Amino acid sequence: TIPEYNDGLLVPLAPPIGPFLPGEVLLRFRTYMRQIDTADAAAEAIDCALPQEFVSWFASNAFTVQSEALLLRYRNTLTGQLLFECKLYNEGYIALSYSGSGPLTFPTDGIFEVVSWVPRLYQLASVGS
Amino acid sequence: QDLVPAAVEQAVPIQPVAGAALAAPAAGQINQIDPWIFQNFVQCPLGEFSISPRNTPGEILFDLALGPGLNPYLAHLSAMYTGWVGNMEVQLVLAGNAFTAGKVVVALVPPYFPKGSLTTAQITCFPHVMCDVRTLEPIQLPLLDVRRVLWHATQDQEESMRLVCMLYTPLRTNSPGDESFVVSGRLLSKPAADFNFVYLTPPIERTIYRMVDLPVIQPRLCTHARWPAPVYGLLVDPSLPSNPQWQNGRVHVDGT
Amino acid sequence: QDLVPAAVEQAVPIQPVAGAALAAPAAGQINQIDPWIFQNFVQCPLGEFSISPRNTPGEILFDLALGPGLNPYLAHLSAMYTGWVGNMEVQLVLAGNAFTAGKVVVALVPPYFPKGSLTTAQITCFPHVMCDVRTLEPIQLPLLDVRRVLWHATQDQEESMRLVCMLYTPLRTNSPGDESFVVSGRLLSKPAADFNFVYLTPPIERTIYRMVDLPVIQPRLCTHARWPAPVYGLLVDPSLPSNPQWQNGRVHVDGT
Amino acid sequence: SGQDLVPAAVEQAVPIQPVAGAALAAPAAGQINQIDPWIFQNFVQCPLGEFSISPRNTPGEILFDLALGPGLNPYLAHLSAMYTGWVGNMEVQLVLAGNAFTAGKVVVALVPPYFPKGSLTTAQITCFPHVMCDVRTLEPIQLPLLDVRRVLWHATQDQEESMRLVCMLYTPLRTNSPGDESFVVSGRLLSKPAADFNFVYLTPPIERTIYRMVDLPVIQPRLCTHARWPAPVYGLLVDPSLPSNPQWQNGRVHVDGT
Amino acid sequence: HVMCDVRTLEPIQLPLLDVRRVLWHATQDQEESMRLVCMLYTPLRTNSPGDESFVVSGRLLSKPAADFNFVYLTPPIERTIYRMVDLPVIQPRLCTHARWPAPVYGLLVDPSLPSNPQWQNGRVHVDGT
Ligand SMILES: C[C@H](CCC(=O)NCCS(=O)(=O)O)[C@H]1CC[C@H]2[C@@H]3[C@H](O)C[C@@H]4C[C@H](O)CC[C@]4(C)[C@H]3C[C@H](O)[C@]12C
Repeated sequence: TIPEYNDGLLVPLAPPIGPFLPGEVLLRFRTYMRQIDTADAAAEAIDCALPQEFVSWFASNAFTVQSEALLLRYRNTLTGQLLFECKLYNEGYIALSYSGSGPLTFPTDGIFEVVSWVPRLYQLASVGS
Repeated sequence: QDLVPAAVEQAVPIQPVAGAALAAPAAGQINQIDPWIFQNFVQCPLGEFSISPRNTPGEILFDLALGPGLNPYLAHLSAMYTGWVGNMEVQLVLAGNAFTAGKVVVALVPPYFPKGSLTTAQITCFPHVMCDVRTLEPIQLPLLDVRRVLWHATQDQEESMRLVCMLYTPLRTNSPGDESFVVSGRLLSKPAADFNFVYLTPPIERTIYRMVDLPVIQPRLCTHARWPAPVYGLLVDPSLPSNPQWQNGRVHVDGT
Repeated sequence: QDLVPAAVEQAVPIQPVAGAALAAPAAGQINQIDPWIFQNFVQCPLGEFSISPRNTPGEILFDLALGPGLNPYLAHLSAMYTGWVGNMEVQLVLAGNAFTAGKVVVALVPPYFPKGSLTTAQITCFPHVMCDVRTLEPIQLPLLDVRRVLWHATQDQEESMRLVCMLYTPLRTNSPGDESFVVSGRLLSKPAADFNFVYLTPPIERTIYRMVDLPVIQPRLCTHARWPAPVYGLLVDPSLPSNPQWQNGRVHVDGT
Repeated sequence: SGQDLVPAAVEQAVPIQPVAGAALAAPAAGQINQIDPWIFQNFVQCPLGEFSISPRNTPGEILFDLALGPGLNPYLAHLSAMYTGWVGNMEVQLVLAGNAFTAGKVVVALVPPYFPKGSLTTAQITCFPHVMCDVRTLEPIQLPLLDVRRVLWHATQDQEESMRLVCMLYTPLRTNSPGDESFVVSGRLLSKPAADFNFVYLTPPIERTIYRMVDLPVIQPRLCTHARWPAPVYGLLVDPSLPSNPQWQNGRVHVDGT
Repeated sequence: HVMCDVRTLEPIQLPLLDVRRVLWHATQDQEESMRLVCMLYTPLRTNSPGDESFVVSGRLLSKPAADFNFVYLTPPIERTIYRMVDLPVIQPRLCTHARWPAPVYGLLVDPSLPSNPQWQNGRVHVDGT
C-alpha cells in the first residue's frame, strides 16, 4: 500500500491498474524478498505487473500503440504447448481471462510472443484451473 | 415493363479518387511499389476481433484507419519513404456456425466526421456493407482516400478515411448452445490500383508502424520491478486486490 | 464511377513458370506423360489430416512439397525417369458440419524460406487460400514450380515449393456438441499443363516414393522380437510403463 | 582546387563479359516483382562501406572484402526481408581522394565464386580482373560487380557463393609532407543496383534477418547497470596505465548473442 | 544529395524545392518545409602551423528561384515571427538591478565566484517567459 510520500499530505501518483472487462483478472509476476519475521515462516511474495527487461526494452525503443491492447501468446519453448493468451493493455499490465476462484500458477520457462493488436473489447479464451 | 430482381443486396459503389495525379506536382518523387503487393490480401496488424454474445447492439467491434499500417508489406516499406497517397481494399472473414445469428455492418466513415459515438441507425448512413456472422466467404470493401491535403505523411497524426464496424443486431444462438461461444473475426488488406508512396528517405529509425516485439527472456531469467530479486513465479488470483495502485515497475508501451 | 462488389474473396493469382522450356537444352530427353493424368484429381499419398477441437491456432495441420510423390500415378511413373520438372494443382476436401466453426489457410511457401516455424500472421503473407471447415465443395490451389535449378531429380533432397496449412482460427462448435468431433480432411492432386519428366532409365530399384507395404502375415504366424517364441497376443495397456526403453526388436521404417 | 592529383582512374577495360540479371530468373519465379525505379538513381553508402589506409598497414592487407548481395545497399538490405531471392549486378563507387602529399596504390579485384576464402596473397590478387587505383584519385571510381553464378537466382541467406570484390593495399601509404604527421586516407563505398537487379518471391517481412545491422539501446551509460557488481555506472573512461588485456568473466558476450 | 570536395573552386549551387502537402504556406505560422542538412562525410586532413589551426570555413547564400510568390496582400503587422531580437538603447549604468532595488554600479566577469548560481530574480527567457 502507498507509503507516506509527504508527511501527511497528498501527492501526484500513477492511477490504479484498471479497468478490466467482465471476467478478466490481473496476471501477476511474483518474487520473494528478505523479511525479518518473529513468528511466521512463509515467503513474503510481492507482485508486479511487468518485470525488468520489460521496463527496459520500453523507454529504449519507443513503440507506438495503434490500438488499446496487445494480444500476447505465452507458449513453452519445448513442445510448443500454448500456456495461455493474455492482453497486454497499453498501460503496461497484463489481463488474463480467468474465471476460477483460487490462484493458478503457470510455468516460468516460456516466452511471450506478440500476436497482434486487439481492441479493448476483445474476448480472451478462458484458462482452466 | 421491367423486372426488379429480389436478390442483389450488395456491392458498395464508388467514384474514383485521384491518387498520384494530385500529389505529383507537389511531391519530390512518386515511388511505385512492387506490382505483386496489389495481388494478395495479407492480414492487417490490427486484424483481430471477436463478437461475444454479451455485446450489445451498437458496440464498435473495430475501428481501423486508411494508412500503410494496414498491410505488413506497406508497414515495412513505409520506413524508406516519407509519405503515402492512395486507396486500399479490405476484406474481413467471420468464423461462425449455423447457430449464431447476428448482423454486423462495416461502414466507411469519412475524415473529420465528429469523433463522438455513432448509434445503430447512423451507421447505415455511410457507404456500408452489411453481413451476418454465418457467411462462409470473406466480404470486401474499398477503403478510398478522401482527403483535404495532397498526400499524407507516414506520421499519422493526420485524419484519414476510417473503417468502423458495429454490431448491428445482437448475437444470439439459434440453439440453446453456449453463452461463451465467441465469433472470431479477422481483417485482411491490400493496396488498390492507385497506391504509391512519396519520397525516398533512409530506413528512418526504429519506426512507427513497427510491431511491438518482446525480448526473448524466459521470466525466470528476469528481475522483479519492485524489489532487487529475480522473478520467482507467474500467477493469476481473483482473491487479491483487483486494482492495486503500484507505483514502481509501471510503464506504457510507448516508453513513457 | 464503379461498383466494388462485396463478395469475390478468392482466386489466387499466378505468373506462369516455365516448365520444359528451361529444362530442354540441358536434359537429354523430355518425356511427356499420359494426357489423361492431367484430367483427374487423385488422392495424395500423404492426403490425410484431421482438425480436432484441441488444436490451437498456429498448428500446422499438414506440410506437403511439390514433387511427383503427390500423385499415385507420378509416384509410379517416377521409377522409370530420373528427374522431373513442372507445376501441379492440389485440392483439399474438408468434412465438417454446420456446427464446427474454424478457418484454415493454405499457403504456398516458396523454397529456401527459412524452415523455422511460421506464426499466424505470417501465413497470410504468401499466396494463400482461406477456407472454413463448413464448405461443401473442394477448394483448389496451383502449386507452381519456383526453382533455382533447371529441373529436379527424383531423389528429393532438393528444396521445392511447399504447401503449408495452418489452423487460422480455433475450431469450436456453434453448438455444445462433442469435444471429440474431429474434422477429417483429404488432399488430392494432379499435374497442371506443364508437367513432364526428364530421362528414361529402367524402373530403377525398389524406389523412393514407394509406398510402405506390410507383409501379409497374421500376427499369430509371427515371432516375438525379444524372445524366440511366436507372438501370443495383441494388447494396449495404460497401466504398464508408458515409455519403456527396450533395445531389441527396434527398427526405423527406413531399415536402420 | 589543384590538379597535382590523379585525374580519374577510369575503369579500365576489365576482362569480363556482360552477365544477365533478372532475364534468366524471370521464367522461373511465379511472380512479377519490380523495385522502385528511384533506388537505381543515386549512390548510397554501403553498410560495410567505410575503411581507412594508415601508414602502419603493410602491402597485402585486405582493406575491404564485400560479397555481391543485397547487403551492399541500405535500401536493398531493407527490401530483402520481404523477398526470398535476388539476381543481378551492382555498380560500386570507391571514394578515396587522399591528400595531395600521400602516395600509394590499392588494387580492387573481382574474385569469382567458389574461390577458396582465406589468404589471397598479393602475388595472386592481380590474376583476377582488377583495377589498380591511386589513393589520390579525385573523381570516384565506378567499378562493376557481376552476378557470375551457376544457378538461376540466389536465396537471400548468405550461405550463397557469390562474386566478391576484394581490395588490397598494393603499395604502402607514405607522405611527402614536411611536418610530423602522416595523413590517413579514409575511403568510402557507395553502391547502386545495376539495370537488371531484381528480387524474386514476396514473403513475410521478418525483422530478424541476416541483414539488419546491430542496434544499441537509447539509454545513457549512467542509467545503465553494471555487469560485474550490482550498482549503476558512474563514468566511462580510458586508462593506459592498467592491465591492458584483462581476463574478466562477467559482462562478456559476443555480438551475435552467445 | 550532393557530395562536395572541400577543395572545390566555384560555389556549389543547388536547389531547395517546395515539397508540400498543401497548396500554399502561411507566413505567420512556421510549418514543415524541406530542409538542407549538411554533414561532414570524410574528415579534413591538413597541416597547421601553430595558430590558427586551419579551419575550413563555409557559408550558405540563398535567393528566390524564378517562381517564388507571396499570396495575399494584408496590412503590414509589426509583431511578426521573422523579427530579430533588438535590445534597449540604455547604458547599464542607467539601468536598475534585478535582485536588490538599487542602481547597477558595475558589470564584470569573475572566474572565482560560484560559476553556476541559482538566482531566482532576474531570470527570464529571451522569448518572453
Ligand atoms: C531463499 C528463498 C526465500 C528467501 C527469499 O525470498 N530471498 C532471499 C534472498 S532474495 O530476496 O531472493 O534476493 C527461497 C524462496 C523461493 C526459492 C526459490 C524458489 O523455491 C524457486 C527455486 C526452487 C529450486 O528447487 C531451488 C531454487 C529456487 C530458485 C528457490 C531458491 C531459493 O531456495 C528461493 C529463492
